[PDB]
This record gives sequence, structure tokens and C-alpha cells, in this order.
Amino acid sequence: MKEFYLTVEQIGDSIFERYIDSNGRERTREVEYKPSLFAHCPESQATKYFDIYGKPCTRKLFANMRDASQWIKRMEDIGLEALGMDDFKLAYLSDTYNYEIKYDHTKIRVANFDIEVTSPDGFPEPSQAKHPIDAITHYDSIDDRFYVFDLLNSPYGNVEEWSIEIAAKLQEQGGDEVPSEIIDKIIYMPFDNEKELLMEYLNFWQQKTPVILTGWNVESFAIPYVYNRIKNIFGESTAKRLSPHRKTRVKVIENMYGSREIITLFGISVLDYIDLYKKFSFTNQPSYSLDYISEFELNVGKLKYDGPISKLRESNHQRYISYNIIAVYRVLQIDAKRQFINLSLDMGYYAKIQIQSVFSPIKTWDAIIFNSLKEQNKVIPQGRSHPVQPYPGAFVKEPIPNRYKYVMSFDLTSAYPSIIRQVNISPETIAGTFKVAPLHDYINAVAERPSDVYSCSPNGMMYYKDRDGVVPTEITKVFNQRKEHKGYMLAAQRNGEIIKEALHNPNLSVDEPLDVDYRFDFSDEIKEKIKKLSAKSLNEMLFRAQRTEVAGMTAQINRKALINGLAGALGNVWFRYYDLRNATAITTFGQMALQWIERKVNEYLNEVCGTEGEAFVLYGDTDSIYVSADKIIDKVGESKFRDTNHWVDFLDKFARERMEPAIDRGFREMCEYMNNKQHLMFMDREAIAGPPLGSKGIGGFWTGKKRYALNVWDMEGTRYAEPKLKIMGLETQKSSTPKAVQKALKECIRRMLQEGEESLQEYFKEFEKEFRQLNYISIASVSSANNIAKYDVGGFPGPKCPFHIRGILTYNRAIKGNIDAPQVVEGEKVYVLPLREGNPFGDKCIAWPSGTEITDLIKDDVLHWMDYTVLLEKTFIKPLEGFTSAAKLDYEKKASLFDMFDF
DNA sequence: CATGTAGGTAGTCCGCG
DNA sequence: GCGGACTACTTAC
Ligand SMILES: [Ca+2]
Ligand SMILES: [Ca+2]
Ligand SMILES: [Ca+2]
Ligand SMILES: [Ca+2]
Ligand SMILES: [Ca+2]
Ligand SMILES: [Ca+2]
Repeated sequence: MKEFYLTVEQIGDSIFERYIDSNGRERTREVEYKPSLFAHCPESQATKYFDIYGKPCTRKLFANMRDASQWIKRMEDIGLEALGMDDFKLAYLSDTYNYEIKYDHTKIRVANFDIEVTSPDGFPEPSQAKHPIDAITHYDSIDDRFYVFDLLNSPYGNVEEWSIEIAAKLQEQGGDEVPSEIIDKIIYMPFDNEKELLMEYLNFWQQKTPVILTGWNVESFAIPYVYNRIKNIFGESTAKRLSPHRKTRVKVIENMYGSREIITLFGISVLDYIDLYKKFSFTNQPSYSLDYISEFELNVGKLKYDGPISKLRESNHQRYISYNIIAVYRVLQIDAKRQFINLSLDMGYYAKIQIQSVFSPIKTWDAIIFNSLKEQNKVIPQGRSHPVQPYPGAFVKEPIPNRYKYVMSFDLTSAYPSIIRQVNISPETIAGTFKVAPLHDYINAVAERPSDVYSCSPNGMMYYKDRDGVVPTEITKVFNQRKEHKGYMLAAQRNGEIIKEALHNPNLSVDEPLDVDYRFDFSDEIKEKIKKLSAKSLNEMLFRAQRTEVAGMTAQINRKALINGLAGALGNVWFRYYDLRNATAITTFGQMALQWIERKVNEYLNEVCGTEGEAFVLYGDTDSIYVSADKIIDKVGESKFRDTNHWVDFLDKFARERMEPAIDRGFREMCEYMNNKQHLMFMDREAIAGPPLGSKGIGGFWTGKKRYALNVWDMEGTRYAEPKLKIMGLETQKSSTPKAVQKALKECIRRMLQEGEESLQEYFKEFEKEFRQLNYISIASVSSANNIAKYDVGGFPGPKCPFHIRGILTYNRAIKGNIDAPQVVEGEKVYVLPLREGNPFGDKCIAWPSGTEITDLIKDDVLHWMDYTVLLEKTFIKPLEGFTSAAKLDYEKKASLFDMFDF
């Protein structure tokens, strides 16, 4: 096989690399790497190295990496550019793997682990590590085994061995319900003292040294706890055995009363699954406990146990250990679904970076671009210092707040990257400037044509047309991968709707799910077979299709994020190719594009409807337009339609066969105007929205910029079995909004859009009557606990103290002295409830760590003093008032002359 | 050590015979 | 109590 790296580190003048050799064996090696950097030299000097602007360079080959670094400083002091890759391990990877890396994940040791630490005196701080580690579960991907390390004897209790037999039993039979598919994969190892456990864990670690290390919160808890605990018991050099190169760095972040730390283990790539999840999932959760996320992702129940976690080992060691095992498995289950490790490996090896550097788009792109330029013997520029400077972004249209009955939306495929490719925006493709007119003059095609030689953006920049830029070149590659995967995702989505339609008429038979590839639209033959399948087989197929869609979503959305990240990095001062001329060339072009195409669409629709000056585009944001299709429907007359699907078909066809071609013509004209390199503004129909035919539903509404709701029947070619709400910005989409209020607001919206005012009023009335019976957590608001200390004046709120921070302070006073109450952690999420006047907490609100029940000591009083009236008013009624006044209807029947009668 | 800007809601403060 | 500045939190792109 082809060789590929696992990890790379620079330590002094040595590169330390772990890799897979040609026989698929894991190897390690130390290399005294001899780096090169470069300097401009005179034209006369014949060379094979040129900078990206074609200026000749001379290679400086160094004896060691220290000399290279030293040289960079001397050049800085002289005042001359020091070119080349200054992150030497990227150069090493580039020299060592001068080819497209094909890696085999089965050779990569991916470790997933989690530890337990009984602590009777509060949270067990990793920096102090003063309590025994009494359980570790460590899953190894190469062995496919869960290695369980169980402490039987501790100063907090001596316990019996854990029973795998009881673990496998159903919880309703007193077992722990450890999933049956991992029972045979568990290797259980009890220990009579902690030192032997830890010694054996280290020996185990040596034999099975993680390459990728993950788990839930491992970076902020498990890893620093294990490191510091081993350090305190055996000494630091023993602790350093967690690094295959025996080197670590201890990052101490000053949390103030007290503190915590991150440990860097050289030769390992730590990918904390919480960080992967936050970067790659595109969710905004109110809690990030493993219980919450597992139930969200997997629909599995919360791990239930009686009493506090500090007493679980002593009271029920059996359950303690099972839950340690299960917690580790749940991360594997989430990853089986989401495939973030696979994505990390894909992206890492594509870029030729340390795998943990996928968290940094700047590092990722720096490596991609360096490797691309190196292949052509070109030399990358020195990184420079720049002051932070705000710059303009997208255009968002001010909508008229209203109900909007029939709406069709369109937007640009991969807008900013397409702009980069169309205009040819790169550091080395800049050809000059032109004198800019006001943007509106370009939008209305009255400004002079910027150039008939170069490709232009309305920010004043000109670019070469006849040569490739490294930015366009490399952004196109990732874009094309993105496009591939989104096709797979959308096919699986369409495939899923077919299955949902068939589930309306399941067959009474015993059969199996069809063996199909869900990434491709089902053939007619497959669809015929599906119409005869049973419910059981159909439901299994739907699950598989949805998993295929999620996998495709992970792959496409994050490659989208990567290329959009390249456009943004051009406006980040730490990016090697930072340049506001290029950043603003993109955003300014985008502003012109949206407003140009608004004009063109209004012109076109007026023409075909035989009218003049009517406004068809009602809204747009960055690269999208929203078109009122009311006059389109009225032209033919609603009477002509047989059902909802018929008018949907009609608008679908109208957009495809009439509008999109008019849009393409409009954009081709814009392209000629800017004399761009390549026409790539492809604005395809997104949503088709309206009320069901014959209903009193309003179809949709806008309250303002970035705030609207649409009843959608077709989305990017997916014709839904059941209409789906597209809601943006409204309170239903906000993690700060209480969970049950999101639900109730969404149902208010559904009724408004699908059923009408009377339906809304009926629901509003019921919810108002039943509000007070909802579970307290379900109606608590959520917020992030930032800068708590800043407003903490003697345990009381300082000036300008935010509401949520005030609630945290109230909480801290209420739990003072109580050692079991969980502390609010700086930066983390909290539930928040308002409190009636005169409450025993002595303030207007309370807040506690999210994803948890509030400690039993104060829970009773919180429940007793909750202010339901404030809560209903602020979280539900006030947002609903916004929706309904915008839509021009009432959530409560207004008084009128009719009130005089008895109906 | 290092993607971007645009934009709405709701909080505190402060003015207000 | 209500409604402007000033701003934290948060989401749409
Ligand atoms: Ca635990
Ligand atoms: Ca788009
Ligand atoms: Ca699209
Ligand atoms: Ca059937
Ligand atoms: Ca868009
Ligand atoms: Ca109490």
C-alpha cells in the first residue's frame, strides 16, 4: 500500500512522525529535518523558484529548524521578506508525502474513552486531581473492544466486581440494559488499588497508543485529570508516558477562583467530540451534556439513577460501571450517525495537516494552498501583521412586514466561492484597479463598463482572465466534492419521501428491506417493489435513507463551510493571503448581483404578466430572492387547480422553464458587464410555498429582515409527502427560547400558515389555559453564562448586570455552603426562570446549569415561586404578538358589536 | 495561537412636571 | 411605564 502519516510533531530540531508503512504496519521515526526558506534575489540569478508574483527567489537550505527560525528573525531585523512555509512540519509532510494521500482508516487507532471520579467535596478539578480515578472505559477501534478498568477499593468505598450478566438485563428487570451488540466486545479488568489500575492503564496505552483520541469533554476533563492524577501519584515523567514521544505542554487557563488547564500530548491528535459536534453539526443546543445530545441525536433515554453522582459508586457500583461503558458507546453511536471522525480524517489528509488542525480553516487553507503552489515550484509569501479593520458584507433587503400567500424563493449555488471563480479573485491574479461608480449605477447598468480587458468586481478591483489563480483553482476542487455529496444527500432525501408516501398503504406481508444505494434516486423497478413492502420493511428503509441523508449532509455542509471559510479568511488578519481588496471584491460583487437580479426578475415578471412597475421580489438576503407568486396564480385563477400539488407543479414548472432561464440571461449580461472570466451565477429555485388549496392558511409571513415563516411543499426538488415549515430567525429557531414554547409557537405558526386565524385562536386559548401545568425545565429560558465574575459584587449584581447573570448570582447565594450543588461554569449554558416578588431567594430570577434538574434543596422553592405570568408574557405572548401583527391577524378574538348577542 | 459581516430582540440605564 | 441609547446574545447569510 501507499504510506501515509498518522501524526507529526516538531520538537527542537527533530520532526517526530508516526506513520503507516508500505506493509500497513504502524511505525515511528525521528527526523532531523532540514528545512528551506526563500528570499528575493536579482533577475540575473537563474533559479527554479519564483514567488507567486513571478519574482525570482533563491532557496536557503538550513542545517536545522532552529537556524531557519533564527534567520526569519534576522531578516525581520534587516527589513526583508522571508518567504516559504514557516510551519516546518507542514513542509515535512509536503516533502514526505508528495502525492495525493490515500489513507486506510482501519490502520488508524481511534480511541474513545471516559473516566469516573467519585468526589464527595464538589466537582473533581483536573488541575488538582486530588481524588481517585475509580473507572475508565476505553474503546479501541482496531480491536473493536471496550477495555474497562474498575477500581474495587477506594477511600470512598470498597465494592464488588461488576456483573456483565446483570448489565445485559433489561432495566425493568433490575439490569443496566448495556446494549446487546457490545456485551461480547467488553474486556473487564477489576483492580484492588488505584496504582495498579493506573500502571496497567499506562502499559495498555503503550501497546495501544491512540492516534486519534476522542470522547465527550476529554480535553477539559478526562485527559487533564488522568495526566495530573498519574503525575501526583507517580511523578511527571510517568505522566509523560501518555505521549508516545514523552513530551507534553500544560496550558493553564486563568479561570479565577479557581483555575483549569489543557494538556497537549505530543504525538496524539485529540479531537474532543464536543468540539467536533459544535463545529460540524450546525445545531445550537441549549445543553451539551452527553445525555441531552445522545437523546437529541439517537432518541435514547437519559441514563437514570437514584441519588447524586458522588454516591452512585457506593450505593450502586453495578450501575456506575455500566453507565461508564454506555457513555463511551453513545459517542460511538453519535459518530456512526454523524461521521465527524471520517470527515476529520478526509479533510486532514486532503490538506496535509495535523488532523486536529481541521478545527482551523486558516491552517487548513494555508496547507492546501502551500502544497498547490509548491507543486509548481512557486514560493509562498511571508505572513504579515495587519491591524483589524471592519469591512462591508452582504446586502439584505427591507421587507414590508406582512402575510405573503404564494412565494417562490431562489438563491445562488455556493455564492461566494462561485464569485471567486467567476471573477478570478486570488492574491496573484490582481491586474489593477478602475475608478468606481456608485453601486446603484452598476445595479442599474448606467455606470461605464469597468474594463474590456480584465475581469472586475464593483469594488474597483480588476483581475487577469487568461490565467488561473490558486484560490479559484483550489476552491473549485473542494466545491466539486461538496457538489457530489449534496447530490447524494438530496437523492436520499427524495428517496425518503417516496418511502413515506408508500407508508400510507403498507402491505400485510413478511418481507425484507430492499438492498439499495440510497445515494441515487430509486429506479422505477425499486419504486414498484416498495409499493408492495410491509410497514416493518418500509420503516427500516426510511431509517437507512435518513442515515444516508445525514451522512451526505455532514460531508456536503462542512465542505461548504470550508470554501465559504476561504472567502472569510481573506478578511482575517492572520491569514497569509489576507487582503481586503479581495474580501470586498467578493462581498461587493454579491451585493450587486442580488440587486441586479432583483431588478431583472421584476422586469421579467411584469412583462409576462402584462403589467408594469409591480414589485414581485419581496425580500432577499445576500444571494437569495423571495418572489411573491400571487399574480402568477391569479393570472390563471385558483379555480383551475385540482389540488395543492397541481398549483405546486405549475409553479415548479414556471420557475424551471420560464424564470430560471430569464435569471440566467440576466446574470450572463452582468458577467459581460464585469467582463468576468466565467459565468457561474446559478440561481436555482429553493422553495415553493403557499397555503393548502381551499384552506384559510396565509401561506407565509415576514416580520422583518431575517425573520419569516413559509409553508413549503417543494424544497430544492424534494416534493414533500407532507408540507414542511421553513422558519428563519423567529423564536422557534432560537436556543434561548424555552423548549415547550418553541413547540407551541411553531404550532401557532403552522396553524396560521395552513389553517387560518380561527385555528390559531383555538390553540392559543388552550395553551394559555394549560401553560402552568408544563414541566419547569420545558418552560425555562436558556442563556450562555459569560463574564459572571465581572458583575459579581459580594455575591450580588453589579451595575448593568444581565438578567441571566443575575439569576446565576441568585443561585450561588442559595447554594452557598452546600457542597453537592453543581457550580455554574463560566461560558456554559444555563436555564433561567423569573421569580415572583417576595421569594426567599431575594431576587427577580434564578439560573442553573442547563441539561440538568435544579438541585433538590432549592428545587421545591423554585417551583413554588416561579413567575408563570412573566414567563408566558415574555417567552410566548410577546413573540406571538410580533408574528400576528406582522401577518395582520389576531391570536385573541377582538371585542366587537357582536359581543352584544348570545352565540 | 487565528473564516467573514448583517441584523433582530430584549436586557439595563436613564429621562420624564 | 414607556421608549430611546447602548449592548449581550444569537442567528441568517
Ligand atoms: Ca460519568
Ligand atoms: Ca446560496
Ligand atoms: Ca440551491
Ligand atoms: Ca403498498
Ligand atoms: Ca442563501
Ligand atoms: Ca427550599
